[PDB]
Amino acid sequence: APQQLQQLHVSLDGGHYEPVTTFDPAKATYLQDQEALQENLLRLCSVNGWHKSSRAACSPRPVLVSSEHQRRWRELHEALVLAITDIVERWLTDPEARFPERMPLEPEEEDLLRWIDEQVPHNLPQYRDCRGSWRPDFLVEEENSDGSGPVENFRISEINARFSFNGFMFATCGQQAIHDMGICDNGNGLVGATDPAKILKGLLRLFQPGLPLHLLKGDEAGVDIHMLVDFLDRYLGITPRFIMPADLRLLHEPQAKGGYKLCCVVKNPDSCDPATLIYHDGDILEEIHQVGLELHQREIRALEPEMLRQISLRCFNDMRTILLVHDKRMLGIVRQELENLVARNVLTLSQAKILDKGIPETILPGSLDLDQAIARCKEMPELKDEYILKPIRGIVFGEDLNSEEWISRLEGLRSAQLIPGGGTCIVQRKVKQLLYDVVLRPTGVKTRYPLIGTYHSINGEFLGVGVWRSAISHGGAWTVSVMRDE
Ligand SMILES: Nc1ncnc2c1ncn2[C@@H]1O[C@H](CO)[C@@H](O)[C@H]1O
Repeated sequence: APQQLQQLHVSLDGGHYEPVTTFDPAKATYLQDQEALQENLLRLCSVNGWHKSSRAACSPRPVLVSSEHQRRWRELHEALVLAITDIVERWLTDPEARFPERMPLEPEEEDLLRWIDEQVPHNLPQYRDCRGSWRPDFLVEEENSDGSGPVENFRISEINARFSFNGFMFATCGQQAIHDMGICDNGNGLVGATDPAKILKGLLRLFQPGLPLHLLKGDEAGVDIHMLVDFLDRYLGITPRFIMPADLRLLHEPQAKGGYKLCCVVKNPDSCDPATLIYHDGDILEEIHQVGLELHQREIRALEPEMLRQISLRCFNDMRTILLVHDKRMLGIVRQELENLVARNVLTLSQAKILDKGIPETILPGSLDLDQAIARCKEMPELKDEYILKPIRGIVFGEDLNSEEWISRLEGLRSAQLIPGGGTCIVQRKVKQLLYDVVLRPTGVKTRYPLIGTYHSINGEFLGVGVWRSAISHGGAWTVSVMRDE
């Protein structure tokens, strides 16, 4: 039988580890374990950059992952990158595929994508070269393997790709802490399942640290972004400038990228090189060479169209990542494309089967799938319990609704268009998650919860499994990963 995911207790004075299912806690020291952990989490990120909430929700009891789990995650990722990259590069250039009619975006967004296609490859790369930061989330279900036993299966529920940093600094800080504490890598039979240097170095590849960095953020409060800015300040002497949409300016310029100078207002002008400043129309400006985006889709839509094109030439993530890869419907498009992706030699046959096992069944609005769904549920009302309704741009379970209201919702999804200024739903099969023995808080309360996983990609490269959750922002306990030393 394959080694399962499990949470370990690890003695901080000697390193002896034991599964939580089995550990007799009669003489545990959870409170002092918690304080040691929280001190250590201040190493890469000061109290300035942390939310005290999030630093306190961390658990010194890591999740044990196996080398099979790692091979599984890396393989799913390789197939995912290949499929989604091919789809994105084909979005408007393979018209017979009808992608914008199968997954409609807002019209000013589809205008933006079409402008971007006109810039490739001389002003913007082909998409394979600028995929940026993606962070998929996965759930864990059971599957009858051949192996004649139960094996853990990972289903990607969503790809987080409009922001570039969320999750990255938590994994970096947490893996570095349990290492500094000796939980792993210190001779007790455990090693860290993710290298924090690998993760952080991926982030550093999103931008050139030689040039000044701007971070454009509006209504979003931010979490990992402030931990990165803390680490850059204290360890590298890099100080990115946060700017808001209203701070942006354009100046006419022949000899410049896209015939304009993208600028922003400067709030702290005394601390700047006076030779970097422009006094224009009552504004004190500095120029923007590279900008990281932490904006909502509506905020992006609210930019003046020329302002929006000038951001696209200078921004990470690329607008194709933010608008296409982040959208939950793209998981539906990948499933539609599997047979076509093997016909084009984009996926091997087994890679298509890996993807089909790694993405839950997803029905898109305006699809024939959604039509046969409505028919199948009219002939089998018990079916609605097996599915859910996730929003794109608040999940809704079919077992929590009457059959009359369920066919109603589905009947309203027969067009693929988006509600003006809003979105739509996808219909996804409910994943039956495994339950795990866990001790998440220093209270010592053993419970039996599911595990929510995530992993980190930069420019298509798998960087490591991310933190385990059982959202950290809404209070959730979290931890990181170890492997047997064998
Ligand atoms: N396909 C799915 N089946 C069941 N729950 C889901 C699914 N997609 C998202 N979720 C919910 O969203 C959370 C993670 O986004 C899960 O823990 C679960 O509550």
